Amino acid sequence: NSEEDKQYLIFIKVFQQAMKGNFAKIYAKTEEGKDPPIKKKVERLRAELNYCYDELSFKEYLSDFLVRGGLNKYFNEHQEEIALLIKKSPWQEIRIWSLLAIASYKPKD
Amino acid sequence: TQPKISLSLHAADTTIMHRVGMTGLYMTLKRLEKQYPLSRQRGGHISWFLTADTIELFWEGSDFIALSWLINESFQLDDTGLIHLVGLDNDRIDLRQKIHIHEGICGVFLRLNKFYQAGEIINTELRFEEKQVEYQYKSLTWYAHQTFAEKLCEADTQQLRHDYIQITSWLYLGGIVRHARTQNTTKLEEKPEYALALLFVPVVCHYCLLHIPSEDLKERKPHRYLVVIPEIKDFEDASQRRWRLQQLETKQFHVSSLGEAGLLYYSLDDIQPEVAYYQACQVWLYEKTNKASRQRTLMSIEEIKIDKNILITYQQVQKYFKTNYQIIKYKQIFIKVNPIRSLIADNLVKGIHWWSNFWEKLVIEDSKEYLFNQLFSNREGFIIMAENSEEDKQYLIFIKVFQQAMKGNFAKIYAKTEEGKDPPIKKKVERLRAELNYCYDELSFKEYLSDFLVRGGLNKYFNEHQEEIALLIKKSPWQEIRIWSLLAIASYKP
Amino acid sequence: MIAPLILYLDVPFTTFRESHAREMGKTYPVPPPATVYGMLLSLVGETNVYRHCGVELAIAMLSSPKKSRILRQMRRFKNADFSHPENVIPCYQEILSNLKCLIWVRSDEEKIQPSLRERIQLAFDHPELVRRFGCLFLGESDQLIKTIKLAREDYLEGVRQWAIRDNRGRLTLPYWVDHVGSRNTRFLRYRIEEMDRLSPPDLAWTMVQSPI
Amino acid sequence: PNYYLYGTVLTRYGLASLNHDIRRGNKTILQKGYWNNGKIHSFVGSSAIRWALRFYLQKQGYLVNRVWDEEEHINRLTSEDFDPEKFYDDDIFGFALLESAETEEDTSSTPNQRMGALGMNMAVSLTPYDGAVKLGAKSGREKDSTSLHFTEYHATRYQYYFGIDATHLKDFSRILPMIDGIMNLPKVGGSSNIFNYPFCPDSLVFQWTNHFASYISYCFEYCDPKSKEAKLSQEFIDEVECGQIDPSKLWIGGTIVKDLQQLDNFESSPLNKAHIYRNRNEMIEALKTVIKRDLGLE
Amino acid sequence: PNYYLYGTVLTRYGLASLNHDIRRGNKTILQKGYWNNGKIHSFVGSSAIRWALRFYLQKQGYLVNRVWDEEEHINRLTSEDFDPEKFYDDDIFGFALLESSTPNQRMGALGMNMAVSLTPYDGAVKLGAKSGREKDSTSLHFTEYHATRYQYYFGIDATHLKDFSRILPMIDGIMNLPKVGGSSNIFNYPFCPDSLVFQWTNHFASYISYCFEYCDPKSKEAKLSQEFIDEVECGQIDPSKLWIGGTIVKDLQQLDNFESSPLNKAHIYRNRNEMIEALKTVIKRDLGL
DNA sequence: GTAGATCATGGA
DNA sequence: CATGATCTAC
Repeated sequence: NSEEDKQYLIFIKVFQQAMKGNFAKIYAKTEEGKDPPIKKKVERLRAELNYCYDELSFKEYLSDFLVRGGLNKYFNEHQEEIALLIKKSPWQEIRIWSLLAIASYKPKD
Repeated sequence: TQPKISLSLHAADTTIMHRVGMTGLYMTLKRLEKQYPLSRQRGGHISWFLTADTIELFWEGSDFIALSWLINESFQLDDTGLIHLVGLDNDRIDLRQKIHIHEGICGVFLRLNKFYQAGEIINTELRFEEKQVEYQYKSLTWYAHQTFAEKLCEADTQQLRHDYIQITSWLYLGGIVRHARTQNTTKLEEKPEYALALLFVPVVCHYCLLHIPSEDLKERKPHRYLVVIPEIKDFEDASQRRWRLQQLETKQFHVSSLGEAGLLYYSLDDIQPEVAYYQACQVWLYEKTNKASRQRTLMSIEEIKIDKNILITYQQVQKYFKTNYQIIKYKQIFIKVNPIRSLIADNLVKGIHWWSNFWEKLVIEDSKEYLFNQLFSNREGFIIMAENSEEDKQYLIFIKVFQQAMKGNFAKIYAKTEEGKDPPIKKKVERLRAELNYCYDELSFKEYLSDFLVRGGLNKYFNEHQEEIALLIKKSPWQEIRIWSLLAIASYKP
Repeated sequence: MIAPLILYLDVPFTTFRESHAREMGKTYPVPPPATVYGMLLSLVGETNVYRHCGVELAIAMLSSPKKSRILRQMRRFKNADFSHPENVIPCYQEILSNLKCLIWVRSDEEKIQPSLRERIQLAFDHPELVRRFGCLFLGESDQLIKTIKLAREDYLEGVRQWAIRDNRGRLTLPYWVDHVGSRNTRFLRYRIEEMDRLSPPDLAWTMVQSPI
Repeated sequence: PNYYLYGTVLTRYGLASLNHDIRRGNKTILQKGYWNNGKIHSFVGSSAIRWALRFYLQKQGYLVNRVWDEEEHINRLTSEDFDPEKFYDDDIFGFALLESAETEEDTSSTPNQRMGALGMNMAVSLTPYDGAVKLGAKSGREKDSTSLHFTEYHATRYQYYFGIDATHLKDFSRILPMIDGIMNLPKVGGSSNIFNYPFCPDSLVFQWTNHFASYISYCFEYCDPKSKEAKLSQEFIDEVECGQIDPSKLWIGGTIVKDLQQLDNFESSPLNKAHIYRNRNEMIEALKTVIKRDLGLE
Repeated sequence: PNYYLYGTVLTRYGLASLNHDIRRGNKTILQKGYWNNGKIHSFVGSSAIRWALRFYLQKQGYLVNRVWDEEEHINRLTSEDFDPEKFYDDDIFGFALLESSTPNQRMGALGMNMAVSLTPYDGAVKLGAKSGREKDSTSLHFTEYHATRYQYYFGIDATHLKDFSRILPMIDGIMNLPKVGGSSNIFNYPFCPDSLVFQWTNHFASYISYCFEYCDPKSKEAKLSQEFIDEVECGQIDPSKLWIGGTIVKDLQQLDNFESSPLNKAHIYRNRNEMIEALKTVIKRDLGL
């Protein structure tokens, strides 16, 4: 695997961990009822990602979501690489990678 | 004694056409020997000694009499006026395939009225599925193959010529006189034995009809002729192959690619695991240059080399994909070919992926979903081809991911729409195909595909193959991903 | 015996039409011995074709060229009037792209001195003393030669596709060509065997002789 | 002493549908074939460029035997007996007579034929061809057939290689008009109504030498499809450094001069001692001065 | 002599949808393809500009063989036999009678190339929907538009014209181009020139084809390309045969060392009418009109 | 008497 | 259009 591929996979894992954290926060906040929705959360995330229209808004949303995720150990291990990848890459490609991470997400059993 | 005519496959001066001609002569001699067991019955006491790769002819008396007897018995005309080649088992072949062969010979070899005298247009109405369709073919009264014996022998001494014989395009395909003002000199010249071989050429070679998919089959009947000229390895092998090809139905000879005809010539061949299978052939395309063209013209020659894997894959494709449909309208049998197979056969011949040109040949060049509808009929063939793929299972994993996403996307609206309001799979699949066709570059297509995957909900196949599918989407060209999405739509099981 | 001469050839486009391919421009996969002999005669500026009968040539394909078809409004002598539309016919011509090959020249069987090998060596030694006309080409006059040079047995030191004289071979390449008809054209059957061999095998040598 | 002028010329970037192939339905297929690395590039036949040069010579005096009738769109012959000593066309491009095909020798005595002193390889696109088509619906509510056609185009640069044996010319002074025509090429046969593609050169590598071989046939390539930078090929530079292709015999001009000069170590490279001019006119003037000095045209 | 008028003309900035191709399902796709440095640009066919020039010639009152009925949206031929000597359109654009004395075809003096968007196509789309709650299959739809400037290259063989005086109406039509076939109802894009680079020379070579470039990938800047400027500096392009007019004149005049560059001694006019008048005077003098 | 040019000759 | 029978001129 090339270094670009490695950074892309690390970004996918970072986004997946951020979604894990956000969904855990929703679970804790919405413990009431039979079960907090999971498909609705994914639809919300997809709609909010598709809402972004330019680089600034999308990157603001991405940083906000990543921080809301929590510790994000894969971002712990890769400050410079992932930070440079987010800052440099076109926002459309980052959105594509984020949606791929959304699609390839496994909820915790 | 001394053979008056000796022909061998090992001769260094022979070309492919010469060897095909010796094979045709071998088949004709076998059939004649079965018909005339005793040499005294045959005119001029002509006798032959046939081996695996050699033909020797012995006869007594004048050479002209023996050659005339052999040639007249070889090329015949029945009562209906069809070309009757005794090299082929004419009892076993039916009337329709005989008409097909006669029309192919008349359109490829006897392109010119200078080499055949035409009779009346015989019309026959053979019943098929309680419908009598009137075949109309041009009956013949004579063709140059019958009376080439005069050209083979001297006029005065009535003996075999000791010099080269000037031949024409009806003997050797493509042997055209480029400059008509030099007709006496600039003419291809061959030895008399090779002239006889070129005479017997048409027996072995087989004829296929090429269907252009841009034009509708109903709106114009096919006219392009494909000539499959095999590369001879042995007289017995090629003879058995031709006599086995005699089994094929006439509807199988209509193809939409040269590679399909090349593979169809070898489709019936038995594959031996212990023997290294290798065969080669040439497909010659004859097509009218313009609408008012009087005769067909040689446009392209394609050389096809097939190995064991190619033959096995083509046999599986033939077994599993839909066969040629026989649409029967008024006094016309419109044979609707399968574009899928053709494509797959051409891709196999070219040595590229079997899905190499599926998109721009299936969706872009489709008028009213005529080609698109056949995908769901060939779904089983698609599934078999994907399962038995020689390599690249990662893209099959991608097929599974895309099929799961399609299931989710369709199920969303199908739950939204109640009974009666539920639309069929056709409309949603058409909308999905249109949206896929919308994409013009890598960024737009990947964005749409990723959004579709997300809207498909949880994807277990993507989850189990995160890294592999992610790398495949990121790295692979978007056109290949679009083609594979199309064929995953085709093989989608509701 | 003097080591055979080796020439490295690189032609971007070639057309070795088949002897019997007159309705369509079908091409041979490998340059025929007759075409190579004519090219060498042009290189040494020898107009007489019978001068260097007996030279032996061996061709090694450095790579397999790709076959492509191009449309062409080729002319012909069909009508007496030059401006008649019948004189122009559209027909396909098959070309080979990026042809690289090594040619072995052996001139042991020549009876006329200096031999073709010596003439080629002298022409490459002193290019200013070569008296010839036109531009060097392989095939059609418009298909100029990119690189022709003296090389060794290991110029690419790779694997070589030799042309072996096999009586069961596919290709029927002519070593003598009759440009009027086909009476004097002489043929030989070849095969392309993949052999890194730097040197040519015994069956890879073809002697150019008169049809007589 | 033979004198040959070899040259590789690169054309400007633009949309081209020049040569075309046999039509297929509504599609007018650009003719194409395989090239370097097995990719498919769009071609322009050599006969097309030879026709363009013929028409250039006809358009500016220069008495020619093969006159192209613009009104009737037919080719006419002023003299049935070709005379290379009088006509520029026969002298440069050669000719073939009826008796040339029914005999083995070149004489039958008036000459039976003449190999043209000029030979040019076919032009190929510097960038691999990607399927690009155009719609062709004709205006009007009456939508019959012969409407909605598709034309294949190619937005790249074309490069071709030519060579002239200046000694073979009957009149040595005829090489100068041919050079002028190569630089001032009017139009290579194509859909100039829809895709006007000027074939005037924008980068040259010429070679005026007495050697029968020139290893400079196709020196321009950048590949990386959908681009127009068109750098000099690495193998051409390597062959220049090796020792063959004498730099003093090379003539480089056009926009490639800027890229050559911007290269590091170029001041000490063997390519530096070649005649390099940014202005194509200046390089052509110097080359023609050298040619006239060598051929005795003064 | 043999005089040619080569020219690259740049259009104004605006929203454009003039080049719809075969639509894919619901959305109307505008014609596009690859261009400079690998990005997709939107192309306007040259047949559109030729039709616009024909319509200009018809509207101005010149004798034109192919008359276009605006109310009927059909094309009618005044004479079934094309006569380039009498009709402007046959003389200029040529003809080709392909059906089973007078010539059947003409090469045409005017040669035009496809119009290319100066800015790469971003992917903008616009939703359209019929008003009303009664909605059917044809209710909502999408149309692709592009906010850019279009540049195109044309060439005229003045000597090829049957009547030499017909070149002036063609220039007037180029500078006064009517609507170029598109979607004028919702995307009214004026195709009148706003930056010209013309060349009136007797030499056949032209180095001005597509000489405009963008300063930013998504911007309305339209600066002159560096290659064209360099070719002017080196002396390849004769400044006395160069005609530059439009808004690019200001940017050229603000260039450093402009007064010392050979580009200075070229015919440069901020007003396009003055440049056209001077060029037409030169053309009339050269052609002896 | 023989070679070059010309003309006929082909559908469902 | 390709090719041979025929017309025709030397």
